[PDB]
Amino acid sequence: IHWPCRLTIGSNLSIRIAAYKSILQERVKKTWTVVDAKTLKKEDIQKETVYCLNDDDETEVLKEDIIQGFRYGSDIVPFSKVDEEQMKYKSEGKCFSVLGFCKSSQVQRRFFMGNQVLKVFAARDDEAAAVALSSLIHALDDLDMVAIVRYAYDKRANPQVGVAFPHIKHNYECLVYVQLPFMEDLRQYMFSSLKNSKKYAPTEAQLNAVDALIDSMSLAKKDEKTDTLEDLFPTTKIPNPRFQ
DNA sequence: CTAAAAACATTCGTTCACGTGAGTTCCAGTACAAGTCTAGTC
Repeated sequence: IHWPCRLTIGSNLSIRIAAYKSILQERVKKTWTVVDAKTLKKEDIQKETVYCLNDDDETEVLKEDIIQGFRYGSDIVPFSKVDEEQMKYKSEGKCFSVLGFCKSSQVQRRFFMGNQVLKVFAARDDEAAAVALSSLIHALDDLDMVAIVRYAYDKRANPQVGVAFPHIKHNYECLVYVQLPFMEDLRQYMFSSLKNSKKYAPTEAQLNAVDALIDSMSLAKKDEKTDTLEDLFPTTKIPNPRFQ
């Protein structure tokens, strides 16, 4: 299916766009139902959840008598669902706005977040939006730039910051969007250097052996006088064995 | 006949509940060492 929205570069410029999920992990659509061993029916087994206090009597409390709460460092602060909904962050949903433009070298693949990749094309049938999107894509490609944008599926969806970069092919062109991390989503860890360690420094013979191993295990071959690498093990085209 | 208002069907995102493997650390449990064993006279 297509997700329609309006790419915004300012306050008076908007381009109708449609986004599809180019890449998304595929799961099993069918689940497993618990059934009784003696008789293979799910209606003979009932699953229920109960709530009890911290007393030896195991006093039972109804669901309606339960309040949501959060921990505040050894102190419990009650926070009802209605209060949270009233005070939760609110934003205008269904937005695709361009926060800015930055050099592609400033965005690194290792920082990509999320579990999906979006492909954004022009609207269904209109030459104006197609021309505008093509102009934007070509400008970004020529200038070596990407668009830092704000993405929100709808009102409920939590807004996110992502990077959209051009993707031009001989038959089609589009914008590839991938989510970007927040400041608190980054983990700052320290790792000991390996290039300046006198105990883990490999010798010349070891380096030669590793080079020979790498040469002998190349999954890409050079074609005959055409300068076009050929993949010998294209794992991207292999179906997931779990389904089979 | 006609369009439009209502109802119905689908996909997605978010939330929550449960189950489970892995890493860290805190503590109950165990083991072991050392002291005690009555008070007095002659």
